Amino acid sequence: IVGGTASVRGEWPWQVTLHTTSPTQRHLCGGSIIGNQWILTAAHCFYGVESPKILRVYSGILNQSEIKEDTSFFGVQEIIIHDQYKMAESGYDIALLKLETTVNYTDSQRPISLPSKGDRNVIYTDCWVTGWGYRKLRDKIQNTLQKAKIPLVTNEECQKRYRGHKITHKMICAGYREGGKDACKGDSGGPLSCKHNEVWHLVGITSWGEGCAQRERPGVYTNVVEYVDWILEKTQ
Ligand SMILES: COC1=C(c2cc(Cl)ccc2C#N)CC(=O)N([C@@H](C[C@@H]2CCCCO2)C(=O)Nc2ccc(C(=O)O)cc2)C1
Repeated sequence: IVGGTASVRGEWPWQVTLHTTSPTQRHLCGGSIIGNQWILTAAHCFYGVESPKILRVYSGILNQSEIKEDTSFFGVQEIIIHDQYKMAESGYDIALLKLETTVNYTDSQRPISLPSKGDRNVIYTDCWVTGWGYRKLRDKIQNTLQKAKIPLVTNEECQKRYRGHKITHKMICAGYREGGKDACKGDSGGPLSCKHNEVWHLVGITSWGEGCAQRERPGVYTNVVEYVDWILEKTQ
């Protein structure tokens, strides 16, 4: 996250860190708890991942340095990548992880709602991107989960900034005209969370940008509302 601030324990309880276990153990991607055995994340995360055997999902994490040999995590039973996914910038950048056991909900780990039936035309004005990603394009994964408030931009504006790409209705963009706050490397798969009527909803999944926090270059997110039927079908 560029231009963000440190989060505190319990602030973003749906946020997880997905680790790979081989050839080293490290953060791969963010994700969001959406049900008792379900993480919503980005399909791009699994490039070159041979099987679910090498994944671990850690919930209730503020600092990556909390993760030690005795830290509890969830195994991954199944990776469900959208059938149409090919490349982040071409869309369909969505995946589910089915966990090997159920998450017990606590102050530090809880699900986030999807965008609700009846809210298709809600104007979201309180949206936050979170993650352990870089603070600028050339950096490293951060220890403490970061947050930044980012305004949504229209698809029409977003398409004007990315004339080499097809910005579809299945994407949503967010950024400041003069840049300075954005997702960056290591934030992908995590949430763009928007609060409406004091309820948080998972509006986006951090997907791609051509840079981080550049002027007139909004971040591009998977538009979760356009995948609710897919998510419900896959999760039962
Ligand atoms: C290209 O745009 C991407 C991001 C992005 C998103 C927004 Cl909204 C706005 C701008 C950007 C940008 N830059 C965010 C994002 O995290 N990715 C990802 C893409 C990769 C592809 C392989 C599988 C993991 O994900 C990524 O760069 N992740 C990564 C990189 C390095 C490390 C590390 O040093 O340990 C760990 C994770 C890319």
